[PDB]
Amino acid sequence: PKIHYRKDYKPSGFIINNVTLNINIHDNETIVRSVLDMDISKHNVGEDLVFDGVGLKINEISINNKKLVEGEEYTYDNEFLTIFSKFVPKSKFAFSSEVIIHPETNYALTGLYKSKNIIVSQCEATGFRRITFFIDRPDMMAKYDVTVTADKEKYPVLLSNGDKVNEFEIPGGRHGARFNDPHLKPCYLFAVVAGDLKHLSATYITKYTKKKVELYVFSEEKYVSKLQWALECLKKSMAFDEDYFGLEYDLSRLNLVAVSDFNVGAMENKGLNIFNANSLLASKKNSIDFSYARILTVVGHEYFHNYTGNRVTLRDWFQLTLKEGLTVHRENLFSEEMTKTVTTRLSHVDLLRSVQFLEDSSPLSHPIRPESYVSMENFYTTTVYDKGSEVMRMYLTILGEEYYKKGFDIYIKKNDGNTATCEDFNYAMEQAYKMKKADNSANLNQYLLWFSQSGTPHVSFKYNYDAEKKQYSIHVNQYTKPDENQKEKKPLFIPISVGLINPENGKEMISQTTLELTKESDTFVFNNIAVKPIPSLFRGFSAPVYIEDNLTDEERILLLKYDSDAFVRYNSCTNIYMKQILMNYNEFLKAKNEKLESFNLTPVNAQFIDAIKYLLEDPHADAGFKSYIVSLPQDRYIINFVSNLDTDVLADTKEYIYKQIGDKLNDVYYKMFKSLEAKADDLTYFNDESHVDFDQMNMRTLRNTLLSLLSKAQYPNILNEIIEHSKSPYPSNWLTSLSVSAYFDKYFELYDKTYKLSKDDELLLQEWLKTVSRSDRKDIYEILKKLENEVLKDSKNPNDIRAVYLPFTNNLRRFHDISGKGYKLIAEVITKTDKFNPMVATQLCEPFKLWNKLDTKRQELMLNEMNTMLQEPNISNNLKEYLLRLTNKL
Ligand SMILES: Cc1ccccc1NC(=O)N[C@H](CC(C)C)C(=O)NO
Ligand SMILES: [Mg+2]
Ligand SMILES: [Mg+2]
Ligand SMILES: [Mg+2]
Ligand SMILES: [Zn+2]
Repeated sequence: PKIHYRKDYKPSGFIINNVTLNINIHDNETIVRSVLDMDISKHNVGEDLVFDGVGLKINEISINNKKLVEGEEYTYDNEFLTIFSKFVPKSKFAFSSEVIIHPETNYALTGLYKSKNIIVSQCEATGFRRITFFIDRPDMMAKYDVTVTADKEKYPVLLSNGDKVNEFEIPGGRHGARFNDPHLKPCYLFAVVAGDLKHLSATYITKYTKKKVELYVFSEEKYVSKLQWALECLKKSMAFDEDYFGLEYDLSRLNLVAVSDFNVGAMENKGLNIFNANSLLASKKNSIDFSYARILTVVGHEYFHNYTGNRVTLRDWFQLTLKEGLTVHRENLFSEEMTKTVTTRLSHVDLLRSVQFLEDSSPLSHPIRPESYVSMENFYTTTVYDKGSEVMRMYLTILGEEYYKKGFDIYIKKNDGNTATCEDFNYAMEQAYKMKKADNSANLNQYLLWFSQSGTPHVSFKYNYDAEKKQYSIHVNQYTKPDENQKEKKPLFIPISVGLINPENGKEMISQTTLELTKESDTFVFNNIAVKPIPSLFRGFSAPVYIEDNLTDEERILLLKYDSDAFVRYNSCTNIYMKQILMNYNEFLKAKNEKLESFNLTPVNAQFIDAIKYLLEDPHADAGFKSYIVSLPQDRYIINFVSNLDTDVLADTKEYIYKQIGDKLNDVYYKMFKSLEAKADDLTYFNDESHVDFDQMNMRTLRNTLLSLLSKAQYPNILNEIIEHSKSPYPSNWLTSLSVSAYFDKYFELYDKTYKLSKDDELLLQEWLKTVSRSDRKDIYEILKKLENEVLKDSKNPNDIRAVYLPFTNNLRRFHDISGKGYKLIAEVITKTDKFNPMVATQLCEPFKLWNKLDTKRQELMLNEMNTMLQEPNISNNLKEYLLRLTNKL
């Protein structure tokens, strides 16, 4: 396979200054005429001029109006257009091509494609080359003049990046519109849309310069009623970037557009952000609660890219984390501000420590700045995004807000209108660090190891208290396991936010402080510590690491009850659960492997259970927080701690723990489920798509979590509650009713009731699919076949395929059926999907990432299906690279 290496970056021998496009859409073809105003750079050595261009049908090629001919002046192999150097001019020249493409048959959803009745593009990362010829790499920055033409009745709204400078009629019922985007950009930010779209709009006035900006949000007509919250979220995002970062929008208009068929969440094309409809559209009668947070985060994310990605872009794709890590960090700061709920930060931590930690202990492990790739599209990973965001957040922790803002402004201004690298960011942050330390010899050179070193550090602690001296020490060690990327791992710069809690009264003993660990080990000593404390470590999850607190369960309970920091309280609970899970898992495993007739199980700590009850009964404690403490850690977190994991033993472990706790708490759970109803399900704001009460949402989450627990338990007469819950106006509630009814004979009645409620809204039907797929049913395989035959059928919509299959792959007992039948079903889907959408097929591989963590029979089953997939003729490069890497062949 063809391998790109970070070290081999070199600037191009060519420059593309202007791009003038005419995109003429017809029913059975799209013609793209393109003039590139080009020149030779200072790096040119008289090389052949080689353009990327994939799957293009050439009508004509010329340079300075001289037609070039195949075999004589150029070659084209359906991937690269090579213009022989004799025919490449030595100063400014005009390159002209006209090609034919077919959006109507583009089911890969990259390049120019049709999504229902909308024509849309997706160019990041390598899609622009499927539209026209280009030197398709992000350092080739140019200005764009785009004309779109189409049939007027079918495609009345025509959009491209930037200012609409003309609109015109064309004979034969056609029309055109011309766009000028004044801002230099890489081709990955080009976009066009053509459709019968409806809109909402508003005018936004910028905070500092008072620029009037016209904000438009677009969808198909059926769903125009679902646009308002996105528009509100865009206004919020703009105000946030003004308020925190001092950054104003830079065009007279910003359009956001929803499309039904989209490979991921959304895309930041300049002035023309394009979204999966599931990440832009909601209404309170037709969407679950989680849609609202999802739209907030995705609108925010694309908006924040306007500076971190667009106004400052990437030198090369190895720098991906510089825009994605940084933008996710911005998106998270925004989300935390807008929701004002502690569960927001906790959700980010949960995502990292489950999926990203698994990735980082897998054969796919990479640093946030990879050293090589075959398909760049396989490095849009939770590592690059979520670990990257934690790396970007650690700068804020280290510097504090004021000096963080100073550093960020150095970066964004210095590199405006240009490309940048991860080093440029580190350099800006290092200038701020020098200022903060008031020491021009302070440096962040060690910090760069967070970009280059793969794997998750493990940080462990030992404590000592000297009562006579009132002096406390925290001894800290860090270790990162060697891997395929580095045989020797170096210590990182790890910021450890800490507090100290007095166990006798629950109060804070020090001003919070941030320990700067830079060696493999260090001892931090505190004076004037009046009694032996319990330490509150890694507050806010201050570095992306495995934490070994070396606390007793009694100490963890005291932090859970009394500490101030939500992450520490949550992590203390997580740790109590993990100790229990690992102990019961080992008990069950030994019993199974030794074929014992009788054995013991370690009970769940009774004082921990008492602590859960105390928290749940505190009417002044946070409902979202409560929902985190009654839930065991996710399976993808637990697996990071077990080698040769037997999934059936784990399922039995989790069931035992849950049942131990419910046997004590179910009456508490029931009382709370009823008491919370009035506030949870109050209809304030039910008609207001500009305002969400995230606290009330967390109350519904808690009710729905409790209802699940009580349903699994078969708590007496709970079916009555489930049936009432199905009548609630909130989709979060009535879909919960279907999930929790899995444990009762009423499940198929609720399956039909909820289907009827869901079937007339595309996105609600997809949420219904997910609810069915995740249902804890012994007959889940027969239900999946029913979904395939009755609902999914031949759909090529990635949201339908993902909705049917992904939730089911998280069913620990059933997906990992020891027959292998789960692995086989998903591998058949992956292979089917790969023949038309390789990016989605690779997404569907997710469950296999943990293969080498399983017991050896399951490892063998998964490996056999991965190798079967690899044998498939015409396997995509995306899938083949992914699977070769995952199975330790690449
Ligand atoms: C792909 C992915 C990987 C990891 C985490 C989140 C995403 N989702 C996107 O929507 N990503 C888009 C990618 C774009 C190339 C379509 C993104 O970052 N939008 O700004
Ligand atoms: Mg083609
Ligand atoms: Mg996000
Ligand atoms: Mg559809
Ligand atoms: Zn992004």
